[PDB]
Amino acid sequence: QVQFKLVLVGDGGTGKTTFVKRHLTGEFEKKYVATLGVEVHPLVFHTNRGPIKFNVWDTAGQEKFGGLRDGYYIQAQCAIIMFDVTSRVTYKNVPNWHRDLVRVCENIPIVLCGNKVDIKDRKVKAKSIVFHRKKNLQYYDISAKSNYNFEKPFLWLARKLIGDPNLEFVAMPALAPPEVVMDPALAAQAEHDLEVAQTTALPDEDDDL
Amino acid sequence: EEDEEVLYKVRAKLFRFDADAKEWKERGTGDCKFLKNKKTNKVRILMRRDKTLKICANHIIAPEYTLKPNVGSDRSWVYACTADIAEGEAEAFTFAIRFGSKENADKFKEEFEKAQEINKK
Amino acid sequence: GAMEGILDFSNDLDIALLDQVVSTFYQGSGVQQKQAQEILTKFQDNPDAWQKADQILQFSTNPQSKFIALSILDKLITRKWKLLPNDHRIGIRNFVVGMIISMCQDDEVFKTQKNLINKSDLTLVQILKQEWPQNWPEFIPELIGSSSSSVNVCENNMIVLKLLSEEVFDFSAEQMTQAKALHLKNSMSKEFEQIFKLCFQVLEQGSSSSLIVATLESLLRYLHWIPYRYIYETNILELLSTKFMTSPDTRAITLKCLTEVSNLKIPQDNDLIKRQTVLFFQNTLQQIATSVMPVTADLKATYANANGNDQSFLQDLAMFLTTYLARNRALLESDESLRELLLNAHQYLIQLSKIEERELFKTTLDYWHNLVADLFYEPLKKHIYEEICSQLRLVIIENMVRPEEVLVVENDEGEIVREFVKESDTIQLYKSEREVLVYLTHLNVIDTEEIMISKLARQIDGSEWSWHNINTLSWAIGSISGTMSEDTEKRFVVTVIKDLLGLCEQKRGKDNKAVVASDIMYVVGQYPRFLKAHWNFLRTVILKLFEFMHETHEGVQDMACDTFIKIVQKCKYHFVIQQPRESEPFIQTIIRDIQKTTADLQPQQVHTFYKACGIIISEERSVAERNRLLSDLMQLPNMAWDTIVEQSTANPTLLLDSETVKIIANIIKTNVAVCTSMGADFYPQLGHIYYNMLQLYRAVSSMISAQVAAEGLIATKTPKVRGLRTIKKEILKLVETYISKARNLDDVVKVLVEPLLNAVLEDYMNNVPDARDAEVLNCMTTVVEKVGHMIPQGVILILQSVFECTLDMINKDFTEYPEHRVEFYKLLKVINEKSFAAFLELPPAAFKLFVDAICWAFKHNNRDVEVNGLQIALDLVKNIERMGNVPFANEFHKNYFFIFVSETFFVLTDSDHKSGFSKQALLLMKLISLVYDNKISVPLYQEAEVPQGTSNQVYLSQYLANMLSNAFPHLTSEQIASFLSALTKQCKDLVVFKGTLRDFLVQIKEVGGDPTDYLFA
Ligand SMILES: Nc1nc2c(ncn2[C@@H]2O[C@H](COP(=O)(O)OP(=O)(O)OP(=O)(O)O)[C@@H](O)[C@H]2O)c(=O)[nH]1
Ligand SMILES: [Cl-]
Ligand SMILES: [Cl-]
Ligand SMILES: [Cl-]
Ligand SMILES: [Cl-]
Ligand SMILES: [Cl-]
Ligand SMILES: [Cl-]
Ligand SMILES: [Cl-]
Ligand SMILES: [Mg+2]
Repeated sequence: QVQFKLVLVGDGGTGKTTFVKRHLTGEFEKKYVATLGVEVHPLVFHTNRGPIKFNVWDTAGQEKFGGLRDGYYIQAQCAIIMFDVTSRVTYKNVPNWHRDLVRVCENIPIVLCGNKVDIKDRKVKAKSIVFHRKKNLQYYDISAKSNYNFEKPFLWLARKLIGDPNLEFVAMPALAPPEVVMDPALAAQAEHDLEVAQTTALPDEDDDL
Repeated sequence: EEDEEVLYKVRAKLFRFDADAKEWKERGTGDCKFLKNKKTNKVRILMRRDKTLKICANHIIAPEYTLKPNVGSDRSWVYACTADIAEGEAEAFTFAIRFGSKENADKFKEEFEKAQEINKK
Repeated sequence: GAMEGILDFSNDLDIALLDQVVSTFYQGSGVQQKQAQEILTKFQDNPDAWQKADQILQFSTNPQSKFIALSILDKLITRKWKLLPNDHRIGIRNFVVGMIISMCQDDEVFKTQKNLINKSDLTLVQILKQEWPQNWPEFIPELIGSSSSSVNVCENNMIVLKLLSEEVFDFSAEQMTQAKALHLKNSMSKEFEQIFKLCFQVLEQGSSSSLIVATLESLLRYLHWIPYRYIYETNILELLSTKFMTSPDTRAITLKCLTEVSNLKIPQDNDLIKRQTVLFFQNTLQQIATSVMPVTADLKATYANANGNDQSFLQDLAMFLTTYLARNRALLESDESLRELLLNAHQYLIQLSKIEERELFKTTLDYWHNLVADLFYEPLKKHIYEEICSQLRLVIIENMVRPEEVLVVENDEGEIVREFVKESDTIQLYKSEREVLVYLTHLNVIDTEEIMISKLARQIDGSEWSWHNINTLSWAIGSISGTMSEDTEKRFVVTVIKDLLGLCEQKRGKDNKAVVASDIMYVVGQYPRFLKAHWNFLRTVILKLFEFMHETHEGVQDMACDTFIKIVQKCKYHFVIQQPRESEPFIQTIIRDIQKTTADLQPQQVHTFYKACGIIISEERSVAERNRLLSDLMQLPNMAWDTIVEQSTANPTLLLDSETVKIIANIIKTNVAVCTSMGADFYPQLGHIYYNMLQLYRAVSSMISAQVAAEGLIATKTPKVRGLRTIKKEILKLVETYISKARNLDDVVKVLVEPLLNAVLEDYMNNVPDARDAEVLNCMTTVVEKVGHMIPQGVILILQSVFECTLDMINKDFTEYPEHRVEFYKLLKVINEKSFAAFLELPPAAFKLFVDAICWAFKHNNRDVEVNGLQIALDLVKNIERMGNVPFANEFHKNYFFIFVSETFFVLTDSDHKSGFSKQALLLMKLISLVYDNKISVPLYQEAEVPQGTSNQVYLSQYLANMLSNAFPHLTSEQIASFLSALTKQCKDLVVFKGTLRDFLVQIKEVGGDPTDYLFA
């Protein structure tokens, strides 16, 4: 199993950590808890050329929490630059993040992602987004919330890193599940948790699913 | 999955309850499938996420389990599971599963129970 | 553990330990990696860590440790450099320079430590920004000299120069004062003759070395700013366009250089420079044809294969061709000897436009728009491009993406479903494709029609039948509506509809009929002109839409309803009238058939259907017939409403029934839907339900409150309460919808307003936070917006009910109750505009909370809130000023002027509210200009804190000097004094004022900023 270092950069609040957490656990984190320096998370995808592992270096976007800053970029083999289509400032900062990034990583595949395209009042419109053209970056509109194009950045990078343009994600194998008998020595806490779970409302009851 | 029969397929969103955080966290959206192993006649829930196709549910539909309503929803079930192997080593979870419709949720409950009767034999 | 020792600075730095911490961080994993991270971050942030840098650079075995030592120095150089005494600055300069030199002269280090060397060069450039040329006048000459004796040092000096150009010209605008950017630009400009000479020599004397590549990379940055004579009056153009295009080592960078050259500022009058602009293009295209690929090459397949750098090369070729041709193609259009070159270049773009890659396709499509727009207006040009345009018609017709209206899509399993999400990117791409194809159709309507008709023929016979191909064709057919003559359109549209209806009957299964149905619906919805003239077809179209409303695919049903809306908003007149050959107006037969037309529609589709009927009914201008047509439309909802009003007032126990709330919700949604399209004409129908609707609002409100009491807050999440609240929200939506479009404002004030306010205001005020509907505030905003001026007491009442209680919900944090937050400041905005008197009648303590609420809004990063907060401040200041010299305004300025000034300064300067800079600046300008123009009649100072005669001007300066001195103690009194002097003189000149604010924001991030920078303007 070959692994690749991925660095994720962009302004604070653009959705970098949310995007990564969606891919790690399936969840949608609604709160904004600013990253401090960097959080490193392994992320594997199964493909028709075997598993590919990304070591995702999810960096801080707030200057005051920047930590090592460009120090995080050393030996990155790919990157994602993130901005927020509801915040023009975050797009105007894309050339700055790109500059800092390519000075350390001169020849890596890079995806530019405009996040939050689910929001109706969009400020950075499709026709304004052209910075990727001269810099040879792939671009995708994404949303961590609706999951629109959420797999594309990793899929494109995997194709570039492996050097195979017909690479596809594939259904991971499904091992037969066990038949674990319930043990009353932790039943009380298991049914304490169940009744609490029943009386906690599910989030986003107005969604389609 | 190719020595298993698809007894039932439905589009759904799966949650797990985080006890420390006290909040429901989404785990995956996609086709929830009931798969009956043709050799053992044992029916499992298998569910994969859209696009990545990563497993978000993989457990036997145990006879002991009971689907229960969630206070917020007419189109969801909550139940305890003692051994799911989606993310690898067997863990226990309190799952919730939401469907697009109350009729889908009712249909799911019928099928979940029929699969339970099958697993008793 | 052991790793934390490097943070103890009392001891000497264990260098080997640092290197273990660094390699644990970079090469480790898990808890150890994250532990090392936190330690390394603390080490770097220690304000004395730079003193250890020299030591790390000399003694460490780990290149990453040295990188981090330079990061520490970088931070010191850019932020605190000017506090250091000369000896330290010169010292740090010396060991950075010395290290770079010694790294370059060891040939193994030069190969293997590229990251470290580039980082040292950047660090050197940061020193240059502080020191050069005023305290380092010899740098460029000494750089030029040291390049001659070592090719590694020469190559590395191209990198230093590249970085220097970038920092001075490309990234100076945000990071330096205007004065300092101007000073460094002037400095680089004066020394450039010498820099270019070195650069030019290197390019002549070498083929495709790493030295050549680095030199060309430096040239790319110089081309952003250098005078054009360096490109056109030397041999550089010939070298770029021939020699450096042949070698694949230099090709990519050269091609980017040539793209920038195609944007240099040039003479328009000079025939020789035009010949040189032509020649470099001729040369480049020649090298491409003979060294890389011929004009006929399948670039689609080449790009798909993704060998080496082919994708990046084809992207760069696209950028070069489009950049050059958009500026210079007229140079190739007249001379017959340049025709082949013009057309081959465009033929390359045709081939590039077939590539399967959306972003590249958008890039070439932008150029095609530029071309075809020019050919549409420029005389005697279109004939040149006839064969190119013909090929382009094919490319676009075959690569049309899905328009917004088409609700059926092909998923991954291979099935047809309703679309989950709107694709805003593909919608925009559809529109860009439409613009080009519309232009192309005008340029040759015969060619376009022939292409489309023969493609349709090969969908009939099945020789090219597919979902993709019927779709792209149908979308293209729809996109060109308005390009053909009425007669040509008649025969065309009838032909395609007939042929598509034939396909809809032939093909098997429910997937194929959903596809063809969506295509039929898209086409007919795009050609309203045709349908208006041909009632026969219009009627059949509509009853076909009604037929699609019975299909089992919900997407087909949804699209029928939207297509019905779309046709109806253009053809409504042809429904309102009784046409020839007809027993009745088609409106009236639609209305009586509603029950059975909409039987298999789900509620949301039914509401759209009713809204469409509303559009039709509003075409009828005779008041009597419209009011009746409205009555006829609403009978099914009014009968359900009339039988449900009697049961729920005969016993309030029946509204418990969850099935009953669903019917009530849908009755009000139907009224909302119709009121949306009818506006002021809806009044009769509203007046029928209004009093009973508002009683139902109260009845529903009681049960929500009772359920919360009995069940707790968790009741607000239950299906039952959510259903009950849906009724309240929809009632509010209906009243808001009506009042927004209302044309009898006397009726609104006299009939609607008083019962609305009695029904909603105290219910909102007296519910617990989680039970309050934000839609109440939204509703009141429209009420104040439209009739606020007619109900001064009603507005006072609105404030009293919602102001303090809503503020209390939203002033603990920035996150909680997001929709209340947004609707709250929208409400206060409109009250402050339209009925400012209401705020004059607030008691002094409540007015103080108004000011607190406004300043609270400034501090939001939520732009819905932020923008309204700053607008309110600006309108408020303007309202106060209009009152003149009276006690309220005099009191306002003494209590709140400096509060507004310092709160505006806080958000300007804290780096966490950059999105509102322009509005913040405008507000600050207004406040300062009030004092500068003496529009504040009273002293802002307290009596006996300054001399008696002293003006508000003098006091304003002292207050602000003091405020800034304490908030930014690292600024000198002089910096502060010059900043405020400049800011006060520039308070009528927004763009300059903003520049001075920007300069200040740079200076607060460093020590030792020059006070004379503020004299820039
Ligand atoms: N509507 C919407 N919200 C999103 C989306 N992605 C993220 N968010 C929200 O925006 C905020 C972004 O949070 P983070 O992911 O922590 O931001 P970040 O880029 O990691 O910020 P730093 O760690 O400070 O650099 C959170 O409140 C998310 O819930 C999206 O696609 N749509
Ligand atoms: Cl914005
Ligand atoms: Cl959207
Ligand atoms: Cl390094
Ligand atoms: Cl010259
Ligand atoms: Cl009309
Ligand atoms: Cl001073
Ligand atoms: Cl500072
Ligand atoms: Mg983060």
